[PDB]
Amino acid sequence: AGNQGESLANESVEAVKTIVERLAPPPGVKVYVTGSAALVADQQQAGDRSLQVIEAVTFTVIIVMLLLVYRSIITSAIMLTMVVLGLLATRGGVAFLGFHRIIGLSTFATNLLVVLAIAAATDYAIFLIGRYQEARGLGQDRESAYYTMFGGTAHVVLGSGLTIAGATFCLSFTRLPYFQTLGVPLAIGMVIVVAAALTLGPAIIAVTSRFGKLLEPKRMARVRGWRKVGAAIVRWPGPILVGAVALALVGLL
Amino acid sequence: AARPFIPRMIRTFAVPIILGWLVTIAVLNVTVP
Amino acid sequence: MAATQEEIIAGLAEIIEEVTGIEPSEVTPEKSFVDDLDIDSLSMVEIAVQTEDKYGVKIPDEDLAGLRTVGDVVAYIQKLEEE
Amino acid sequence: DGHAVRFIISHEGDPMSQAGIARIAKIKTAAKEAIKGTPLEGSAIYLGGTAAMFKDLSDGNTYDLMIAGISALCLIFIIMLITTRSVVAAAVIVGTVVLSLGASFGLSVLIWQHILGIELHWLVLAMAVIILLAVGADYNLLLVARLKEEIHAGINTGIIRAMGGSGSVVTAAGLVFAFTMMSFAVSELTVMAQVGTTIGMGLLFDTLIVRSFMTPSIAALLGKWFWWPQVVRQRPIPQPWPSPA
Amino acid sequence: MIGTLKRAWIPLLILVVVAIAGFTVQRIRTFFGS
Ligand SMILES: CCCCCCCCCCCCCCCCCC(=O)OC[C@H](COP(=O)([O-])OCC(O)COP(=O)([O-])OC[C@@H](COC(=O)CCCCCCCCCCCCCCCCC)OC(=O)CCCCCCCCCCCCCCCCC)OC(=O)CCCCCCCCCCCCCCCCC
Ligand SMILES: CCCCCCCCCCCCCCCCCC(=O)OC[C@H](COP(=O)([O-])OCC(O)COP(=O)([O-])OC[C@@H](COC(=O)CCCCCCCCCCCCCCCCC)OC(=O)CCCCCCCCCCCCCCCCC)OC(=O)CCCCCCCCCCCCCCCCC
Ligand SMILES: CCCCCCCCCCCCCCCCCC(=O)O[C@@H](COC(=O)CCCCCCCCCCCCCCC)COP(=O)(O)OCCN
Ligand SMILES: CCCCCCCCCCCCCCCCCC(=O)O[C@@H](COC(=O)CCCCCCCCCCCCCCC)COP(=O)(O)OCCN
Ligand SMILES: *P(=O)(O)OCC(C)(C)[C@H](O)C(=O)NCCC(=O)NCCS
Repeated sequence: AGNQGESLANESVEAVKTIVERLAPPPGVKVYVTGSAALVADQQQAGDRSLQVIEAVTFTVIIVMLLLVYRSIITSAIMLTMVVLGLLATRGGVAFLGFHRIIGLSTFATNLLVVLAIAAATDYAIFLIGRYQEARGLGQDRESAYYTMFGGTAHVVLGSGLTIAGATFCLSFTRLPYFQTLGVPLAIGMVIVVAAALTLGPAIIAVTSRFGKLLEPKRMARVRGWRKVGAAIVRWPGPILVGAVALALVGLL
Repeated sequence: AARPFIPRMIRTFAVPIILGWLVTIAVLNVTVP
Repeated sequence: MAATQEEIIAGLAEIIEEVTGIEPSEVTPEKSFVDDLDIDSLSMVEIAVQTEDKYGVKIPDEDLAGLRTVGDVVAYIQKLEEE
Repeated sequence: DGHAVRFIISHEGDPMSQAGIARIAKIKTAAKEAIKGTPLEGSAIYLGGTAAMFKDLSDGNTYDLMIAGISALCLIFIIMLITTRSVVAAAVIVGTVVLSLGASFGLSVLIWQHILGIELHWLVLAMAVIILLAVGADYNLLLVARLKEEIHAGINTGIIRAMGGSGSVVTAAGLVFAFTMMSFAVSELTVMAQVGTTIGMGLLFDTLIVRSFMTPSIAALLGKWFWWPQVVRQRPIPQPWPSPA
Repeated sequence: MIGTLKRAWIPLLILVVVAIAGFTVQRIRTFFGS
């Protein structure tokens, strides 16, 4: 009764499995329910069983990467709160506009929206905290470092987020329903991620910075290595560009 | 006041912003599936 | 055309500070970039880049390797200024 | 009512391969040529099934990819033009985005198809280009905004300062997200593992090669022409050596 | 007149790019199905 892709199809497939395997077959025979509609149902019901393991592995990796970037537990915790709150607000808003039939959702737009929201939230939190800590390592006090962080990064965050929200709204003009259904929810989720990153992020930084040494930097010698990389780039840009293009040709071929 | 208006306001009202985002997330996550 | 040795060291030490972090109190005309100041060959490249950007003093790569002490850099800059 | 007759057709190998999808047009042509010159000529021919659906999806996927790519690249060019008031910077960023996307997908094709033997699922390309375009927009905007705000002290010194300041941050962000995407390799579903590892390899190559060396190298080659419509100096007017202390 | 057109060259270029991209997109939106 369904239509491959919809939920009525899985309704029907599981109902047929019930009807079939409800009564025992004669001895020496086995009965199966195949087809490219039971495969789709089993795939969509095992995908969300593997994604519950992925949801734990990705966070176990996020925490390690955060501890490696900031050699500190409190900074990693603060950034993780930023990211988790952005992701929660995004999921809540999109699920609200989909539950009240305001926008048209899908069980593919959701799995892509989680990824895009985590990416954008982590990026913006790293940008904000890194600019703040760089201004802090140059000597500026907490207030001056906060204002330097904002004036340097906020417009970048806004422009990049609005560009992503426009690019993943122009998917609404595609013809395949896979991509077509990504347009509105991904754009709305990007808008929510940007609003969160541009108001809640700076607010969390402005609150936590005025206690002890919470967001104070530790890895400032990495700036020196990256300055040496920039020196090598500005001194011998031609050879470095040749090497980079040669490396890119490996993949492009 | 020699500071821009947007970050100055985000810094003055830092805790109401945090709490407002908190109740927004709470409502949006408990009143719908 | 006679920027004094003190003036050149003063302008060079505030680039060495930004590149490395060594205070200008340590940048004296007899210190070795490798031994005393511990400035590798890739930090000297950006010292030279920023010197050229700020004061117009161009130091090529083949001549940058033969400047072992701060006094050597000051002497190079003065001899380049003399023309 | 006898007005329609149907035939049930089976394939020899894999129906959902490239050959089983190319067979759909051949089946339709054979059916159309069998009724040519008969009293059934001019009848309507309908072909349904799984390989026909996937032939339609195959045709539509490339046009949807072209639409999304055109739209995203134009949006990226527009935001780079608005941020840096420069045609050359925007065009260079769009070109490096395209080149990085191509190189990343080629590396993923290598790893999966040629080394591991498993082909890439047909949705991996789209799901990868979306995420890669988004994160590349993020990181390129953050780098070139710092470049523009610091080239006032000289293009070379500006690039050095912008590297030391924002290259650290974009590298940290790219590495974090790349290693959280490459964690999908633990899934039983090979399509999820392929999407995750494609995005992860793409971000690794992007942040460690393209954005780390190729974009600032192009900014260093084209000294003042990187900002062409704006007239910038390669370096400021030389200052006199300062008074001691 | 050039003095005022080279002041709004960014919005003009953005408009040209948007027009070209939109026409090409609405053209490609007709290839499927047919
Ligand atoms: C369940 C399984 C799931 C799997 C995933 C789970 C795994 C989880 C764990 C993952 C483990 C990874 C952990 C990452 C650590 C995070 C580090 C971080 O936060 O970033 C900041 C990090 C800070 O480092 P730090 O430890 O805090 O200390 C700072 C320094 O010590 C400061 O000390 P210093 O001042 O004395 O000098 C050292 C200075 C550096 O000083 C210098 O030496 C200057 C050098 C100037 C260069 C001059 C020549 C330039 C040549 C141009 C040619 C172009 C191409 C060149 C390529 C690079 C050549 C060097 O270092 C720096 O600070 C800047 C380094 C610049 C890095 C640029 C090099 C890019 C590498 C590109 C090659 C990689 C290929 C990518 C393709 C991938 C394909 C998939 O910045 C870095 O230093 C970079 C280190 C790590 C970056 C990535 C390198 C590998 C990491 C993984 C990539 C894996 C790819 C392997 C592919 C294999 C190939 C076949
Ligand atoms: C799927 C497609 C989707 C769309 C694709 C993406 C769409 C966007 C495309 C991206 C566009 C790239 C933007 C480039 C604009 C830069 C030009 C500019 O306005 O700056 C002025 C700049 C003038 O600076 P200057 O000459 O140094 O001024 C003299 C100084 O004042 C004082 O002189 P000096 O004393 O300092 O002497 C030293 C000086 C030399 O001074 C000179 O006098 C040299 C003058 C002679 C050079 C001009 C001859 C050009 C004749 C051929 C023109 C080719 C144009 C191709 C069409 C446009 C590019 C698409 O050294 C240099 O600076 C020359 C090095 C600069 C070029 C290095 C590479 C930077 C270009 C960026 C591309 C990176 C290459 C990656 C490789 C990719 C591999 C796949 O123009 C140039 O002369 C540089 C030439 C740039 C070469 C462009 C090659 C691009 C290769 C990619 C093409 C792919 C297209 C394929 C399309 C699809 C086909 C299937
Ligand atoms: C689907 C809906 C979305 C569709 C959108 C389509 C595409 C729209 C493209 C969006 C372009 C937005 C451009 C804004 C950033 C452009 C960068 C720029 O213009 O550069 C200047 C940026 O100038 C600006 O400041 C522009 C104003 C941005 C301020 C950011 C304030 C953020 C507001 C916080 C609340 C966020 C809530 C927004 C919710 C979406 C340079 O300024 P500066 O370096 O001297 O330093 C700036 C700070 N002192
Ligand atoms: C993937 C999508 C990409 C699509 C994008 C296509 C890219 C096409 C690029 C077309 C370049 C046209 C740029 C127009 C030139 C603007 C320069 C100008 O008119 O004014 C400048 C004045 O400088 C000049 O005098 C130069 C005048 C010569 C301009 C001649 C136009 C050259 C056209 C280049 C052709 C390249 C076309 C490539 C097509 C693929 C600066 O004025 P301003 O400082 O007051 O404004 C800046 C503050 N916002
Ligand atoms: P230092 O003794 O470690 O020397 C470092 C430098 C990088 C100065 C090097 O030996 C050198 O002098 N020339 C090599 C040029 C070069 O590095 N080009 C870019 C790499 S492709």
